[PDB]
Amino acid sequence: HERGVSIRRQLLSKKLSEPSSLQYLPYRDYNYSLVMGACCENVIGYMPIPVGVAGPLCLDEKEFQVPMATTEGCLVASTNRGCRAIGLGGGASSRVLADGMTRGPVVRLPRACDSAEVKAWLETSEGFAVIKEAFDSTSRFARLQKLHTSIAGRNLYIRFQSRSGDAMGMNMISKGTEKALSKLHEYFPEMQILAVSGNYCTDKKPAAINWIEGRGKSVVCEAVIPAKVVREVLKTTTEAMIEVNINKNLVGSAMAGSIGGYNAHAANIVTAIYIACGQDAAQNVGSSNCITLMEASGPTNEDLYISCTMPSIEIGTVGGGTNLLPQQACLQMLGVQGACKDNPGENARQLARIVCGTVMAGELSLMAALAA
Amino acid sequence: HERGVSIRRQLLSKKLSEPSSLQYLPYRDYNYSLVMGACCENVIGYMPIPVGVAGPLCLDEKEFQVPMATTEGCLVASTNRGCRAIGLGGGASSRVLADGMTRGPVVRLPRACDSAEVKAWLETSEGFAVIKEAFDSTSRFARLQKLHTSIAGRNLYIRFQSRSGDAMGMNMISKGTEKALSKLHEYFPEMQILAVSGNYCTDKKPAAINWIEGRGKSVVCEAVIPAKVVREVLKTTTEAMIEVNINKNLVGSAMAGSIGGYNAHAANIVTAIYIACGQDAAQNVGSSNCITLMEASGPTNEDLYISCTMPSIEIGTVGGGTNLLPQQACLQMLGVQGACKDNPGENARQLARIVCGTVMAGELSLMAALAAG
Amino acid sequence: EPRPNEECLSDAEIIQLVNPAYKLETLIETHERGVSIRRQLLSKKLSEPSSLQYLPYRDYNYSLVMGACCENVIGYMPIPVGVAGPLCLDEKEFQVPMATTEGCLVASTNRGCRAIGLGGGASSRVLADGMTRGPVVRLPRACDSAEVKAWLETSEGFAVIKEAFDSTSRFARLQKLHTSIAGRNLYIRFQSRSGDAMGMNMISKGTEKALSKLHEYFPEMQILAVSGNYCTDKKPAAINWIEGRGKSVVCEAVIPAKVVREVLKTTTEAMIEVNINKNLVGSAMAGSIGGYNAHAANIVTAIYIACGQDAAQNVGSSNCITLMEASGPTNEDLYISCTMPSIEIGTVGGGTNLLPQQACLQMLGVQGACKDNPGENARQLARIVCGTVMAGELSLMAALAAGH
Amino acid sequence: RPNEECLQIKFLSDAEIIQLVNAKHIPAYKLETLIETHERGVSIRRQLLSKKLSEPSSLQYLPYRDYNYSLVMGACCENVIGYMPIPVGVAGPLCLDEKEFQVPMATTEGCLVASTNRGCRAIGLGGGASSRVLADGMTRGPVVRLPRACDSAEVKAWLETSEGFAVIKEAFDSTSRFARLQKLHTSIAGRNLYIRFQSRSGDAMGMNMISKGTEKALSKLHEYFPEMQILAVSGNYCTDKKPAAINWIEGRGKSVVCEAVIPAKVVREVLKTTTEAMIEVNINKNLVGSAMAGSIGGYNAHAANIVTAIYIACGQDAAQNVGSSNCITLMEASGPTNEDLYISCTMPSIEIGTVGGGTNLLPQQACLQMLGVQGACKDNPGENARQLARIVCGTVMAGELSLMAALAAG
Ligand SMILES: CC[C@@H](C)C(=O)O[C@H]1CCC=C2C=C[C@H](C)[C@H](CC[C@@H](O)C[C@@H](O)CC(=O)O)[C@H]21
Ligand SMILES: CC[C@H](C)C(=O)O[C@H]1CCC=C2C=C[C@H](C)[C@H](CC[C@@H](O)C[C@@H](O)CC(=O)O)[C@H]21
Ligand SMILES: CC[C@H](C)C(=O)O[C@H]1CCC=C2C=C[C@H](C)[C@H](CC[C@@H](O)C[C@@H](O)CC(=O)O)[C@H]21
Ligand SMILES: CC[C@H](C)C(=O)O[C@H]1CCC=C2C=C[C@H](C)[C@H](CC[C@@H](O)C[C@@H](O)CC(=O)O)[C@H]21
Ligand SMILES: Nc1ncnc2c1ncn2[C@@H]1O[C@H](COP(=O)(O)OP(=O)(O)O)[C@@H](O)[C@H]1O
Ligand SMILES: Nc1ncnc2c1ncn2[C@@H]1O[C@H](COP(=O)(O)OP(=O)(O)O)[C@@H](O)[C@H]1O
Repeated sequence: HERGVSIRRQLLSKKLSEPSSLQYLPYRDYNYSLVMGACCENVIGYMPIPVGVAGPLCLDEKEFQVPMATTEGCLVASTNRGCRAIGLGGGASSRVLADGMTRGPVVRLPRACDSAEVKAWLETSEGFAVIKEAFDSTSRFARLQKLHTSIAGRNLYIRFQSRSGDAMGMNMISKGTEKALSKLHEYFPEMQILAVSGNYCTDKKPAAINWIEGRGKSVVCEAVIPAKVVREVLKTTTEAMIEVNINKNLVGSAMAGSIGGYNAHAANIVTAIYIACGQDAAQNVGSSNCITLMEASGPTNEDLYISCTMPSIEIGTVGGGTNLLPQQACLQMLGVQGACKDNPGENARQLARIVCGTVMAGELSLMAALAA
Repeated sequence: HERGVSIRRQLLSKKLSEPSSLQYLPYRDYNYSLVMGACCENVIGYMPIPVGVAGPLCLDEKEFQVPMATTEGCLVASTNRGCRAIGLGGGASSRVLADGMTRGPVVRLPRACDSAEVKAWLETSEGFAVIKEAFDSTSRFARLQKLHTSIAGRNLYIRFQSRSGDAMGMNMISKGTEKALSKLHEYFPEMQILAVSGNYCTDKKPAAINWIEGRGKSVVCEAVIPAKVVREVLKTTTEAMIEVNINKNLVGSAMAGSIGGYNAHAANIVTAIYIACGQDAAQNVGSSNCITLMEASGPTNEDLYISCTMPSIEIGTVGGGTNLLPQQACLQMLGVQGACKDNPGENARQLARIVCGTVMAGELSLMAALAAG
Repeated sequence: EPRPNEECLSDAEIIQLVNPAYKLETLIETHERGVSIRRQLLSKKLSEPSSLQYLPYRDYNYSLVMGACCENVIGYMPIPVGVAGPLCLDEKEFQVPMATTEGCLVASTNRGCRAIGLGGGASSRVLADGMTRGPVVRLPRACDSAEVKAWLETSEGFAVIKEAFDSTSRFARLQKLHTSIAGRNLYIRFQSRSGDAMGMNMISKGTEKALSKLHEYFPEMQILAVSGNYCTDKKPAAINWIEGRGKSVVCEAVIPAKVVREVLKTTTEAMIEVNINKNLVGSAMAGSIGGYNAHAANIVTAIYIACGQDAAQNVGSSNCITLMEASGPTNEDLYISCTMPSIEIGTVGGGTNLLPQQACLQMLGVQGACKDNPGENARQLARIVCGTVMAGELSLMAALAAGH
Repeated sequence: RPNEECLQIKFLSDAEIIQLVNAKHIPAYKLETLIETHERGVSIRRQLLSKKLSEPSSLQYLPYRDYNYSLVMGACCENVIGYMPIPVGVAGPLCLDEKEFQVPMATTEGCLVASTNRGCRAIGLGGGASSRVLADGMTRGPVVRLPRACDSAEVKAWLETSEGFAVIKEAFDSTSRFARLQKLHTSIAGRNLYIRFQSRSGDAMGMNMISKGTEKALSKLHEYFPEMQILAVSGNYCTDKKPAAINWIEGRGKSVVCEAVIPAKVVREVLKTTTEAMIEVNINKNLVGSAMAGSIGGYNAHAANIVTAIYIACGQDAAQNVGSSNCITLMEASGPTNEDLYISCTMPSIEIGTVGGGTNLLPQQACLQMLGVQGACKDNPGENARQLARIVCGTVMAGELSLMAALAAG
């Protein structure tokens, strides 16, 4: 494998204006067996991304050391300060509210009257039952939970929402969708399948549907930071924090015309954790959706109550980049690497809770720096 | 020193539920001098991301070999197929339509009548001059182009837009914003500066303002793919490609309630190039905004015309992750590493054009795969 | 002539005596007199005392208005009503009343109807039906609101809620619950049928009973507002576009090439190019959610005002995506469809209780309740609205394409 | 008389004219051109329509007599069969910018006027409200296409040069003494170019004037770029009568802000609640709730109710309530003990006018006169329309206050 990468590098070198540029791009002593035929093509090396650690993050009575891969200065230090504030506040609590990856194909019928007939059929328990039967027959973990349909004339967009064990689930859900569509075509032979993804999923593009209905894991996290911790650790006050949160995260985002971006920098934390843990970094587009809320709490309204709600965290602990060793090391640091053998899907849910809690730590710290 | 990283890892390991977790996380023989105190803190190692190459991408009469860092199978191969189709079609053309990073702080006055007065003041050629003077004094490259202000009662949101040479510009623009706001405060002492970023920028969150007014570089790219190339390379037809594009990228995205997501997978290409080239990957949120259009072209309407328009590519070739050697290697592969001394900003603009062109190659290929069945 | 107050009648005497204004009917002889007295009192307060000379008020039936549709009444505003049709829809022919002050709107809609008629008519289908109300409640902690969401998601939890909700009316039938969390806040979207009524009052009453029941199981729950903007009523919202509100309807027709050329004065190809670049691409560039159409709001508003609907509901009722494509053997005929997911409409209650508005509803054959099939009149009216919108879209798009 | 002898085409009976129409000799819509009296044409159309209805007497209660159709015909409506009376109520006085207004509201929604009236009372007892017009400019957003994206990029660069803009501005402004092309916002989508023209329009809402200026400006632009194709005078980039982020962010028509402080005592006595309760409802409903619903511009309780009622009463285009209703309502604890209520309403896109369209009808002018803004402001062109926009924003704030208080009360 290594020799093949060396040769490809040599061939590529002939096509560059600055062939000496490759000298600083590492490639030696790396496990390419796990990469080939699976994670990347035309490999010429690897890009090292610095990994820092923030923690301990006291979440649901457990302590986590969160790995973060980034090239942005202050991010890890800031997130670490947020964790500290949460720890001194007795820790954070989280809950997974929903779980289901989606795929939203588009099909078309000769007339809108026909597509309406198909939608009505898909809404009967009998129609759902046969579609679920076809969808689920593709893999052990593919378990269809619900369907959401929407028509545009003779076009019909069908959003399939399904469980997928500990996997992020796109390949699995796509395979299930394809067989369900084949089955639907048997019931409606005049139906033309236009695209397995008609952007109704919605995958890797901002979309109100993900914000409102959720995609992947929907999670909520919360904590109460004592007034003394707000002053001594965050170097500010509860009142200033609340004023910034409302006018930045709520009013500011509204003025900017944001759908799902009611937070300070959830995307920084999501991206850093995703890269470190072998997730699909491009999914930061929808996985970053977040609304951050803050209120005065306690005896004299001097304590800070904070919560972060993320309805569409697209994540997994098996498959894709999580198959690589360095990435598995970071997943193991968190205790969620691979399949949860006793209860499939539990490692992915735990990782989603960790992401939401670290986002909250990051929000706390940046808002405090903005307020101060 | 590297021994610092080794000790941190050792201390860290005793706190883990599986103390051998760190075994496969590499850390040795990496230049931490450029990382320490600049790109990351509490360093325990590095995460290798596979880098593949797609090309040549025939763009504006030049040929590029595009590095892509990803763990997603088929992405590089697919993008490479798109490049091939474009090359056989005579190449692609691109134009940078606008350039300016932004920062949108929020300030507040005692009353809305007062904030309305500040808005009117900032809209006069005189008021703007004073602000522009304070802003531009922070840097040679920081040149304020304009202001867009919005009121929500007594709150005033002010969007500062400025060029920044070849740097992405966040730090530069933020520093200029702070000096400009301090000057503004001299004229309106009752003004309270609530936050240097009031989410009106908008940075790293989806926002209609970035889609409509742009942020960073706004770029358009286009190409015509011959009917023979569509059939032989993309394995489909122009008519099928157009039908999928309209019903997926336009109608589908509209049904999903998308603002800026009128494309197939621009985010895949943007993220892969960003990680390879030392950009801020979290900026994929807004940098991925894209509308992909396709239509029939030629004598018999059998050729495929395609265009991708990206109004908010946040990118740079100097500063941040671009200071690291491996990342500079990828920037050098493209011929855009560092500052362009004779024409400040030209390297960053060229990188933005390359990103838009590679996104178009990726769109072509995925749409063909969707259409082909 | 006005004699002392203790002795007090004439207009001057009542006015002299007054100096509530809004309580004039509960004091004066008839309805028209209370209004007349209200106008005289008001005139004194105007920089221009004779402002009201041309605001009509006489010979109007205020009995149905007082304490039901409007307060502090000083008269009525006449809105011209025109008719467009026949609209050939689902093998029936409709004469559609349109109340507007916008020139060319009725004439243009009438031309669209003509093109549809010559094309063999239009077909429509009601895809969903259910008015909503989205209150916001709060628990002490997010962990508690998460528990409430889960309980509401159980078949037994939803059962008790539905029973309480359904107990408020015979027409009130809870179809589903969409719950959304924001920290310790819980937004609950109740969706239910409501016979032929638009349903706002009915659904609000049912929501109040349902929340009271929910409070029995979760005493720490604080009901913040019966409407937490999650409905969403009278504000643009992605939730209405994606999940629907009121009636979701689709309509379609095929216009022959000859009709496109001779009636619409354009070509199928030009019509399609304008539709894609205006209604799809243009709306996307403007950052629209639900506004993928040319002027659905013009038609919706005109029909609403004529038929006694809540005109303010045009905000969400106007959501529409208009699609056009080539059809037929030669591929030169024009296929058009309009999809409107959130038409908020009714044929009983509110403004539909007034006689002039009932006249327009009767013109369409949908006035009042449908005793044999509850909800059928409201569904028919929704189909008529969608079909008239399509007629209007056809005509405006043709004008834009041909430069008229 | 037979159809033939009826070749006298006020000398024919309604029955004879109806016979001609049924025999296909006359199109029903052209009735006004043949009949020498507007109300008679309305009368005949009603009779023709009756015979087409499943219920022939359904028009009995639709009024049509004694209405001035001369101002309507060939201007405001076609195929007229009568008029629809909408009840008009009054809310006030609205104490705004040291003036007192009696606001007419046309509606069929119970409690609306009473509620708005209560909000006005709270504002009055609080010392009144203040407002400011932040921007003014109607828009039109056509879409044109060039052969290639490289060409559309060139046209965009050209329009951005001071000299390229001057030429376009000259052509645009030549259509009216009230037209003043303030700015151009251009957006590219491949080879398509969307150009948003923005200009003042005196006291008119301005759609007609701005569309005429745009048509002239594009013709001029075509002289410089003959390869350019004008696809549609409106490419939905305006944006007119459809929800759109562009109107929310850049404004359309008049952008206005209004504010007031309601004393704790007034919140209790008039609104029957507390400042704390009202703030909790406002944040969780108008900000958080609207965010959860995926709203762009709908950060308010019921601005659309007030906008629609005033629009119908004053002869505005009611269909424009779609974008004119955009509003963000903010409430904040004010005062020595955080018990007084600060409130503000910001509406960036109020599309309104006091001349032209429905404002040409007499009953509508009566309502505009009640407010003191009817017609053109001779002394300061545009001032009447700006004053009406301020009144709308202030009445919306009164309505928001009252509904939020009712929601907070239970
Ligand atoms: C308890 C309030 C709700 C449920 C309601 O029925 O109050 C009605 C009846 C009693 C008092 C009222 C006062 C002011 C308003 C005109 C209001 C109806 C407003 C309605 O037309 C729009 C809302 O639905 C928008 C929202 O808040 O989502 C009206
Ligand atoms: C607006 C943030 C200010 C001006 C800034 O430069 O702070 C930097 C330098 C000093 C301290 C910091 C602490 C925490 C963060 C990692 C922060 C950078 C955050 C940035 O990556 C995203 C924001 O721009 C989003 C926003 O608030 O709009 C970072
Ligand atoms: C979505 C298409 C199908 C189902 C799929 O899995 O094809 C995979 C495997 C085979 C070939 C491929 C070629 C090009 C792409 C990199 C593609 C995966 C793209 C994915 O990362 C984002 C899409 O889901 C976006 C969308 O279309 O909504 C990839
Ligand atoms: C938009 C076309 C131009 C500028 C215009 O004035 O045509 C007028 C006059 C001549 C013919 C017409 C035919 C049909 C319509 C009722 C139209 C006015 C439509 C207007 O009320 C909303 C549009 O502006 C929405 C849009 O297309 O963006 C009307
Ligand atoms: N706990 C688990 N959850 C999900 N998939 C699992 C698990 N354990 C093993 N697998 C397997 O791994 C695969 C899922 O990964 P992958 O093929 O990359 O698809 P996806 O894109 O859905 O993650 C399936 O073949 C499945 O059988
Ligand atoms: N029917 C109505 N018409 C107009 N305004 C009303 C009406 N009812 C109430 N209001 C408004 O509400 C305010 C007080 O209402 P409320 O507290 O219910 O007492 P009351 O019974 O005296 O109206 C009044 O000052 C008025 O502005």
